[PDB]
Amino acid sequence: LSTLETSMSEFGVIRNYLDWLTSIPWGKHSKEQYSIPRAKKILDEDHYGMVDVKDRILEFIAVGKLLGKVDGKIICFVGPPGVGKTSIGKSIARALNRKFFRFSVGGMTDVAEIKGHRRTYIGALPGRVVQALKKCQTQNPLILIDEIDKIGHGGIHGDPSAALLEVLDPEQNNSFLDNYLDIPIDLSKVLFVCTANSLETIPRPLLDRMEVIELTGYVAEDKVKIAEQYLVPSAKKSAGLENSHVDMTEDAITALMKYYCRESGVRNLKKHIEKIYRKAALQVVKKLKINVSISQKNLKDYVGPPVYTTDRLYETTPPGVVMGLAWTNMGGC
Amino acid sequence: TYKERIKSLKLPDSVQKIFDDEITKLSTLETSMSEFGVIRNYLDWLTSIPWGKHSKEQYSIPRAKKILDEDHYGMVDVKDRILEFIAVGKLLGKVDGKIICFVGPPGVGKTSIGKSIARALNRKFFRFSVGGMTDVAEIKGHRRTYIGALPGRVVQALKKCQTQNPLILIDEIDKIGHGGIHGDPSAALLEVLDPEQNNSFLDNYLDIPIDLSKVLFVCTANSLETIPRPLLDRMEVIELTGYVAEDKVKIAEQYLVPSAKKSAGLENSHVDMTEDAITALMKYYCRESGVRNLKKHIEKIYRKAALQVVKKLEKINVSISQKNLKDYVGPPVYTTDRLYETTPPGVVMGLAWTNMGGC
Ligand SMILES: Nc1ncnc2c1ncn2[C@@H]1O[C@H](COP(=O)(O)OP(=O)(O)OP(=O)(O)O)[C@@H](O)[C@H]1O
Ligand SMILES: Nc1ncnc2c1ncn2[C@@H]1O[C@H](COP(=O)(O)OP(=O)(O)OP(=O)(O)O)[C@@H](O)[C@H]1O
Ligand SMILES: [Mg+2]
Repeated sequence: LSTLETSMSEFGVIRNYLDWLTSIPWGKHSKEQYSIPRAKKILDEDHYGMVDVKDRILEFIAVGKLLGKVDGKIICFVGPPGVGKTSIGKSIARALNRKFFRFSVGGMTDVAEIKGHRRTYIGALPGRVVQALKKCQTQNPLILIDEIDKIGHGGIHGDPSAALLEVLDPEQNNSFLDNYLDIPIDLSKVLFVCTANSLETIPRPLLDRMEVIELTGYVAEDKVKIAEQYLVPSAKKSAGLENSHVDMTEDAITALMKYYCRESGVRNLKKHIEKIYRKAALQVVKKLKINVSISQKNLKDYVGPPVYTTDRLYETTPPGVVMGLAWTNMGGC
Repeated sequence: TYKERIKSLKLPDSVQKIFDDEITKLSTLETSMSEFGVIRNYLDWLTSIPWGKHSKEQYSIPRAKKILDEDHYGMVDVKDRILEFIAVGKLLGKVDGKIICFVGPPGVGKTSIGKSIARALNRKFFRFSVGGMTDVAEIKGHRRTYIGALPGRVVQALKKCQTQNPLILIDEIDKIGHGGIHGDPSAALLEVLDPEQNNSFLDNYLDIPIDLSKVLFVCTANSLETIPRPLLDRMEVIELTGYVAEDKVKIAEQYLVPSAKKSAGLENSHVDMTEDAITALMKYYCRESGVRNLKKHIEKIYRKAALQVVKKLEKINVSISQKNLKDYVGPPVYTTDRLYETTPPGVVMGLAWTNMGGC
């Protein structure tokens, strides 16, 4: 560049390359946390009972405390929808004192979004991993691959699944070898987190490189605990409704579990609580005492009189009938 | 050229730094090569987005209710939902973009209610019809390296509205082409329609993320068994039950007859249609749940009336009553005559449900 002029495009190519090289955090790392109780606390103030993930993070901190190298593994989360397999990422990064970056891979089907293009092209840019490293301005970040199952296994003009498998190599990760940044880059410190629903879609070579943690859904008791601890206060706050007035009783939440929400996630529960407090806010606006009571006896006025209870059940079994069990998405049957 | 907008839109900090770096790059660039052209296009796309301007949120319940009720009759659920949305927005001073889906038989009015909702909420309306996509390019866009690189239709919709917090009406969700390899727009919609990921849309053409947490996404589908469970989990579905015969008659007499008469050239001048004619047309011609074929029948009747008025050039007003209805809309086609006057042994009358309705 010292012998280049702005007249020809060589100067532009070289300055773009230099800017990309100097933007990448080549040597600076993040300050790892060494306080296990502090990390446990900061993990327990956002989610209720995801015991396996919290134990994994605590073990990560403990093993990092016994060395000076912060090794980044490939943790992978699989579970039913609405179990918080994506919302944890931010809290996990906060607990690990790392910078969080989310990388959605839902519709991406070209390797140019992973490896980029050569400098020969007019508008070539590096992949999203290098851009994530540039945005974080630090090594060992927390890159959350938001959709592993929904890639399509590649069609034509690119096979992104193979490129991602090249990125997520537990041993040969120190040389990513970006196509645009044409020299190897150390990805062995980055922490990679999945967000997946079905394990039968990921190819076996890619699945073999990832440590999978099964994120089982929530039981009805865990559902009411999650509601009363995080969802009811948040839904109440998201519509004003602050000063010592309308709230949902415990029997109302129990009836909501028993008759309206039998799934594994807590998203439909969020919808029901949001609609209850939305109707309460509408009533408050229309009426301009200020206390409104919501309980079991008046719950089928807010979430709708329709319910979800049949229980099937013969009062007394005649000879020939036998009651077995079956597994369904809506709890059991 | 680009300074006035970026001054007047109050863009976030990260995009401000990106824009500053971009103009620093352009200062050393010249028109001779295509680098200047692609940079200018990138800056034009970046400046087009209404980064920090919103609309005036609705604050009056009665006027919003009257705006809603002047174009549709029976959607009490949708009107109640909009009223609750306004009430919630009033108590906070801010607004949140909720995701809502409409499901029902064709003709109930899922697509038309979107414009009325947007007008009541004082939000600019954009309708995105996505029935025929096979690729994600229309949702996430293409990288600027490619010559045929255009942002996703969400970014283009935000530019067209020229104001954030719009109402984006997604016309079809059932017709979404799932296909296989070469693209899957369903997961792209999952990314777009995530209630907590709206802050990091991260379009391909614009590497900087954009905020979609204020957009009021309104979807529309006919069935619910085709949509993937992850997509359906993040959507709030409202069922639209088909109209009853009395409801259809009221909808006709209050909105369809005046509109068809106005658009047929006989507006409030000569021709009227009796209630008995409406009831007969409902019972013998239009037994469905929607009001599309009923509207077609009324428009045909009024077109024939206009032709008769023009050619003819008795009574002062022309009546289209039940007795002379068959000479305007043809013979009845849905007569019920397969019944039994006296049921013989072995025969039992049952009931059935179809898309048309009861049987
Ligand atoms: N165990 C939990 N404790 C507290 N909140 C939870 C828990 N699981 C989920 N939530 C809450 O439920 C909501 C939805 O969670 P989220 O968006 O992370 O779902 P998900 O499991 O990642 O979804 P999907 O599989 O569809 O991608 C969030 O508000 C999240 O905080
Ligand atoms: N309640 C109503 N009041 C007045 N007009 C109505 C009402 N419901 C439906 N219509 C009219 O009936 C027609 C239905 O068209 P519209 O596109 O709104 O239906 P849709 O159910 O959304 O259609 P599709 O499923 O084919 O997309 C329109 O002309 C609309 O104005
Ligand atoms: Mg009209």
